[PDB]
Amino acid sequence: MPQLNTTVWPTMITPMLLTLFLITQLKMLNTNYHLPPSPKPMKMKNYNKPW
Amino acid sequence: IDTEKSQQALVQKRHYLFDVQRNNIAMALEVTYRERLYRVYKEVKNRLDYHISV
Repeated sequence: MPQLNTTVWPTMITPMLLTLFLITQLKMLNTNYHLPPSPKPMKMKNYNKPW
Repeated sequence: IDTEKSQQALVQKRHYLFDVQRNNIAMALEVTYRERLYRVYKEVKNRLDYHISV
């Protein structure tokens, strides 16, 4: 198995650490789902007059 | 906006309550005055025609 040549492990670990904990997460953090527009046509409490 | 405008129209028409108070007071006192007129008129004619009848 080449998976066990434990002199090439750092060069496989560290760029994964980057691309999984930094770059992909930044790529997500720029993906935002705005809440749907809820145009409530009913927002009117002014009052009656003093009478 | 249209609700505000309708409220404005109502509060424009507001003054009828007060002028109705006015009308009722005026009519009441006029009625009382003419009732006094007829009271005294009727009763003095009643005395007069009592004398006539007897």
